[PDB]
Amino acid sequence: APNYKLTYFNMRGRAEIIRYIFAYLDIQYEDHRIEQADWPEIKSTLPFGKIPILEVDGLTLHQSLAIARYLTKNTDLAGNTEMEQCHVDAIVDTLDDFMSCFPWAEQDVKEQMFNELLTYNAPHLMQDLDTYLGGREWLIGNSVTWADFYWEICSTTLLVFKPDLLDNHPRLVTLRKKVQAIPAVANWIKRRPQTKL
Amino acid sequence: PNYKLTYFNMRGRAEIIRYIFAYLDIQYEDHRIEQADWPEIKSTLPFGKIPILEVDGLTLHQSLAIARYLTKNTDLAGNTEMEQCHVDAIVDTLDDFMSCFPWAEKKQDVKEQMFNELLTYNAPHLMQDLDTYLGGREWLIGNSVTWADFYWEICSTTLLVFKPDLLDNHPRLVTLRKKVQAIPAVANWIKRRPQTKL
Ligand SMILES: Cc1cc2ccccc2c(-c2ccc(C(=O)NCCN3CCOCC3)cc2)n1
Ligand SMILES: Cc1cc2ccccc2c(-c2ccc(C(=O)NCCN3CCOCC3)cc2)n1
Ligand SMILES: N[C@@H](CCC(=O)N[C@@H](CS)C(=O)NCC(=O)O)C(=O)O
Ligand SMILES: N[C@@H](CCC(=O)N[C@@H](CS)C(=O)NCC(=O)O)C(=O)O
Ligand SMILES: [Mg+2]
Repeated sequence: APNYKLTYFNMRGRAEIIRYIFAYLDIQYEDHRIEQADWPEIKSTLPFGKIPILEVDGLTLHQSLAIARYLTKNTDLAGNTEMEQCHVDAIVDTLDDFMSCFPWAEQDVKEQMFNELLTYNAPHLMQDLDTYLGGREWLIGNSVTWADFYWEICSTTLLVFKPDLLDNHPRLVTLRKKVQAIPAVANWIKRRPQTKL
Repeated sequence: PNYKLTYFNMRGRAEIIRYIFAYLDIQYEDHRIEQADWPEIKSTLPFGKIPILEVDGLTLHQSLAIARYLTKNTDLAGNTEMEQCHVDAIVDTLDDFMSCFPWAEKKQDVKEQMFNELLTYNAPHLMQDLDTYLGGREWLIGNSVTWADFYWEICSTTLLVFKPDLLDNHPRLVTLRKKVQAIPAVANWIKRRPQTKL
């Protein structure tokens, strides 16, 4: 077991997928949460100047999904075949693309853009996901993968700004319930610092 | 496998897939659609986006998910599991930046404004970071070319159209482009491919 140190803000955000993975695999790690106020001099120290980063035995990794993928390699979270891994990867990038469209670090242009994405794109993404899932218990294959984790994670944040997101998609709510019922995840959820984002 | 790649008639987000097919000498249908046909095809797609790759009657989407799938167990994948993490990380950093550009913006003044801000204010910092990350090494990750090297060349070719002086202070990054373009399979694809601006 190597020594892990995750660095991010005190929020779920882009680090949370890494945090679910560690919790599910029961891998001990240091969950380092920096203060908004300290982000300047921290940022200048990093190779690509962004967080989260994951230090592994003195080697600094970056890019939340590159890290997530690395940590789930050779686990039951990866998806069984090379094809399934493609589906896991595609679903995760689809969710990530959409979340990336929101101007998180913007103030009056921010509200317009949020509503554009939540009123136009969101229902379309929801319908596409529901169709893609259709009937299966999990998003890829017959067991849980880190794509299901990411669905639960991204949808939790989207529901903050659009509470009715899933009112007409009970099958996508069922997937959220299934992720939250995993004892390791339920346990993390109750223990993690409560944040809006 | 019978492969059919569907995208616009441009390099764009499909080009990484095209480079991989060329390097591995794999046959595929390079299906290029017009804008006028786009409404009719869009409703058929899994998430309404292109590129998609059809494989023996099954549809894959997401260019980098597909790129990664195609390079699994080939020499374009990282040599180790951690190198594969470095490859993904570099690819996503490139894609992130490229994704900030409003490529589909129908208001040309807004588009041009956002393009100018990203190219003069943001691009130089990313070019510095990539150059520092490369250092004196031959390839971005490990001892040999990976699809991250392909994606650097693909993305920088497009960025150089709009900012020709992008790599003026980064000769080692320009040498990396030249090495990728010199790989025979890539060299011939650059000659074969339809000549488009983007
Ligand atoms: C679950 C998830 C997934 C995301 C995927 C792509 C992009 C952003 C994502 C986010 C996300 C990321 C960041 C924020 C977010 O609130 N960012 C602002 C950064 N703050 C730093 C401290 O000082 C104030 C500004 C909100 C949401 N969350
Ligand atoms: C190499 C590369 C990489 C990219 C990575 C992320 C996002 C966009 C990328 C692009 C890219 C993608 C799209 C465009 C682009 O020109 N998009 C416009 C889309 N259509 C408008 C209607 O007519 C048909 C074209 C330009 C560049 N290229
Ligand atoms: N795709 C990257 C994005 C990294 C990113 O842009 N993170 C934000 C925090 S949510 C950041 O560091 N932005 C602040 C800055 O650039 O200073 C990832 O998933 O890790
Ligand atoms: N991250 C995705 C992006 C897919 C995407 O947004 N592609 C664009 C074309 S470059 C698209 O389908 N947009 C047209 C539309 O939304 O109608 C990928 O790499 O495949
Ligand atoms: Mg991405």
